[PDB]
Amino acid sequence: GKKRRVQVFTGSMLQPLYRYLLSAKIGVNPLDLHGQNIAKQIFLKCKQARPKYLQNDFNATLVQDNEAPASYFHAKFVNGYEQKWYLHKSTEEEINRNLKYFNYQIEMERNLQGHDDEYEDEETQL
Amino acid sequence: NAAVREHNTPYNRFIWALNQSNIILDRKILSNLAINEPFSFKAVLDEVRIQAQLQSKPHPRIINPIEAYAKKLIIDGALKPVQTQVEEPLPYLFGKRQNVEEIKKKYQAQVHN
Amino acid sequence: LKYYNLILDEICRRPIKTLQEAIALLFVFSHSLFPNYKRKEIREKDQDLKEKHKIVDHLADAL
Amino acid sequence: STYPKVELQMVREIKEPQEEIQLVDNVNKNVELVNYKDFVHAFLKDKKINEEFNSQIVQ
Amino acid sequence: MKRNILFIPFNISYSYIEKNNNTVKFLYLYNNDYFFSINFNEKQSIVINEDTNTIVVETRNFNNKINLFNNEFNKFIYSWDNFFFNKIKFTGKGFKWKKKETNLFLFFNRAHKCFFIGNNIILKRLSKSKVILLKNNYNHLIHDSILVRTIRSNNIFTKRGLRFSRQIILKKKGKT
Amino acid sequence: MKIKSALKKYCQHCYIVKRGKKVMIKCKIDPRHKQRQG
Amino acid sequence: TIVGSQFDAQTEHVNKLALDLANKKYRKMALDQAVLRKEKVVVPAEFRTEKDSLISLKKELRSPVYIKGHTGIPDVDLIADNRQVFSIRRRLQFQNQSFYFKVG
Amino acid sequence: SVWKNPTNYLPEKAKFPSPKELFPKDNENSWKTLNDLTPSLFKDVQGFKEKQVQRAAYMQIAKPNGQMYHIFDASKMPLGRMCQKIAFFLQGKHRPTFKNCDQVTYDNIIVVNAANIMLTGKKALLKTVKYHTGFVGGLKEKSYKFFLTEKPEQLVFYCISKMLPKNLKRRDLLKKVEIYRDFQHEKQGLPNFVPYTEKETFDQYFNPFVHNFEDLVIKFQSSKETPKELEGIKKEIDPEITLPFNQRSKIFKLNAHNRRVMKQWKMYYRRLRRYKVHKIKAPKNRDPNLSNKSFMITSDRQIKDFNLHNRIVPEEVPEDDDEIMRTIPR
RNA sequence: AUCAUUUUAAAAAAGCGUAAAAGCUUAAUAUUAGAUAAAUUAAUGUUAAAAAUUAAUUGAUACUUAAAUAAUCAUAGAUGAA
Ligand SMILES: [Mg+2]
Ligand SMILES: [Zn+2]
Repeated sequence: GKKRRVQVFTGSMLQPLYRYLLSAKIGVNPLDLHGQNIAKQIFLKCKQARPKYLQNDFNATLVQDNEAPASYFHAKFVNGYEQKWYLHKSTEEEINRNLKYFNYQIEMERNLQGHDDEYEDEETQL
Repeated sequence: NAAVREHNTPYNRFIWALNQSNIILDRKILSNLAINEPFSFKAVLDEVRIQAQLQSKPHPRIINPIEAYAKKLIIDGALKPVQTQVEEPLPYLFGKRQNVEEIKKKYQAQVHN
Repeated sequence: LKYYNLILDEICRRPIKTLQEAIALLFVFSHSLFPNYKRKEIREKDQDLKEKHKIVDHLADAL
Repeated sequence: STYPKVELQMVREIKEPQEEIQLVDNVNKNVELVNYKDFVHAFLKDKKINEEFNSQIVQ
Repeated sequence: MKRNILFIPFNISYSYIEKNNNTVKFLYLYNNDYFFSINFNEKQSIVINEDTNTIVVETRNFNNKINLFNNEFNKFIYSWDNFFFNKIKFTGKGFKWKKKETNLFLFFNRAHKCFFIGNNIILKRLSKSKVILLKNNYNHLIHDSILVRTIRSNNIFTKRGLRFSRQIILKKKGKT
Repeated sequence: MKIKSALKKYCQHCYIVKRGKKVMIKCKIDPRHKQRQG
Repeated sequence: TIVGSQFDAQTEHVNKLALDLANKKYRKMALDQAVLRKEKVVVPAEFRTEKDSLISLKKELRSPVYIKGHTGIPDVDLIADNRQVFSIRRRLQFQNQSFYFKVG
Repeated sequence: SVWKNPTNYLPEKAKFPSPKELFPKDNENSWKTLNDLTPSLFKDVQGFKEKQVQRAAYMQIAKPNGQMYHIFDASKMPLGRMCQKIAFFLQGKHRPTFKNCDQVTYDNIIVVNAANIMLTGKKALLKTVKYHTGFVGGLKEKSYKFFLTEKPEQLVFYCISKMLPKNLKRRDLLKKVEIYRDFQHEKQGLPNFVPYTEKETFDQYFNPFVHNFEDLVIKFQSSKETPKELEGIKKEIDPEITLPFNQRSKIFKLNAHNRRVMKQWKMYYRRLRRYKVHKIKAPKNRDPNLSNKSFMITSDRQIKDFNLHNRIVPEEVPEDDDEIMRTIPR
């Protein structure tokens, strides 16, 4: 047909979720039924996803811990932050806004240090 | 059509009964009555309502004006100068923790019950 | 289906104290089952059986 | 004695709808359901085929 | 149904209250400094998680304004003991600025003066081609950040001029 | 912009927006696709 | 296909059911194209009147009906619902099948 | 031995640095001007409907003379309906001793609160008043927006003159009409409408401090830290809030019934956009000295007119090169 | 020409794209969570079964055939709303 000539760039507004992570540790009870599968999917998005938008030292794992109270998603960020989120009651959507509540701040911490943690504009167009 | 609305019927339903009714009277006299002989007008108006089994009623956006005073809708004397416009009462509750005990007393005490 | 349960829910309330009664329920409940084709396509597993043993557990003593 | 007289402004009464919600018991909470279709019967059932439409479509 | 989600930060701690009559339901947020309450109709049902500090809402009333109710509620709480942030850049030859105590001096090929003066903001320079703004309200920020943008913006032919650090940029060929 | 009584969508990205009695089309790719109804 | 090839080789013998079944339908149809099924169909309906005009019916979503008769027989014209009519098409057998109309 | 939900498992939750910890020696008002909060959403969202208040609109008074008085408050009925009955009472059409050939009229009119006027709909903004002034061109249109703010009193006096019969008796009638902007009239021996200044406090719905603590109950609480500002209330914690809507007993379930209701609620909110009050927004000042926002001193004349030599930094002062910090405290 | 295989599914492709290549998206599809599937009519009296039931409607959702109703816009002239 016709050739586009206006190039709309959307690389700088790209904000993936697992990008400021250094590690991860899935925890599973075989007695959960809602807290197992939620952690199944996260472990894929940590490895099935793309490595550009992750750190270089990102290592995700999975362990079956019968001793735990509930299946968990432990995580560790760059600048020191560390948390755990049990999964017998939650959703995959309630988790992501927590990750934004960290990832939105680490920018406010690292930009002040001078670090450009942003992407080129030419990475993804519309 | 204006002397009869003091008695809370309109013209149309008045004469509608007048022809139903036994009475022969003209629109001429009923004018002269309501001006010059008003008591007999209300007399004539009553049986006409009754022989037709009609039932008057006032318009429902009327008040017995004494009731209007009692509800503070209205005052006979002069008015006062209006106060400064109070800030709009918010739909949400907000403040600082350091003043809660001071704020509790105002809301508790005044409207405790 | 909704009203067979009302019947059997009632029979689970009225105990039987003779023997001709229990015979008079098996011979009737036999022919008068609720077929599976009238039931829905999606349903609790083997729910036709659970309709039975409410009776058969209610009869097993007397017979 | 009718002309001390007072009348009022106008009150708008808009009505929320009258049909109300139907809440329902949770019965299939901890239950797993399965289908009981027989694809054998479903295949054999000879249903209408729009042959007249299937002819024009050919060209 | 869309089941909207209410985030709560970690610094905040909350409670939930009802009558014996059960005809009233309301909720109470409380911090070291502030405190804030808001109710829920009889037609709004609610779910809570301490695991995430998130609250879930259904609405039998089917009011579409709630999607705005969220963003106000969410940002009004994160507006307590946290900033919002933004970053500005430029790329060009005869361009510069100078910074003196939240008073930014702009020289982008214009005959007139171009002072920027910040009432109740924070502005801290990280390099010649970069500056961050910080403020607790997001809506004043953009009005504060965009005035800088309107002096020069990105040419659609070359990415020369100012821009935000996260934005949709346009480009068009020229002089092949 | 160009005033088309009969509006029309050229690319899939075109979409409609209504500001009061006002109607128009806009595109995120080709800003020449946009229109108005008058 | 839906199972890996390595498992299908173990179960290659199973597919006789596939082909042994298609014997049954396609032969059954091929010989049952000729015969009318023995199943009675009925259509409740109402008489015609000069009152019920077309557009009156057509907001009520009824439909007129017309019958042409044969030697010595009178014609008959009736009223019925639309969804009856399309359901009468929706059989295989519509080109010839005998349909009844119960007025009373 | 099977899945039982735990009771006391929650870990610590990481505390972030505060702006004081991170940016001392800087303007406190940054982290104290909180985000805007539109009230008008709430009263629509969380279901506050003001009680229907039904104040007085007009009034008829007689005297031992023949003279009658007709009084109106233009903030309570619309403009037209106020203006129809004026022309019906100013003549004597309710007076059965009405001859239209009368050189004398014992009917007097008063109006009050002409500043605030009721106009149903989007009419205060769009409708206009036109006239021509003898000269070519001419044809001056004017908006209600001009009258309703600056001189709203021609308008009430202009619409009356259009309903009255076009004749020579008009001026004698319009000589007997009086209008006021305030809530008073200056006549004495007559009454005055009481204004309605109150505004409903909806405080009983979203505030425990209004209710007595023994009527209330706590169903849920986050921390073991209990506020001292909340003391005396029971704690009957539900096992039911934290359950999502599937794990409950009653589930709201989309269905032909509720979806039928959904569409009724949808029309309700479209059927209410029509019954909405529009307002003349006032003119505006843009004094940079008043606003809490940033601004520009593009030119020099913006300095003198506003005396902004202060906030401008002098030129005889050093600058700031780079303000990076590596370590972020905790 | 429209075959065939591997796949849980994937068109000798319904389209954009290239000097030709590369690259992008739909159809078809999976994991996880949320989530629609509800109401009925007519038949052989009772004996087959580690087992299997026909013809047919209305309705919720998506795809699809499409039409109708209601409002809005669809430029206006020449002494001045006209
Ligand atoms: Mg191929
Ligand atoms: Zn377009």
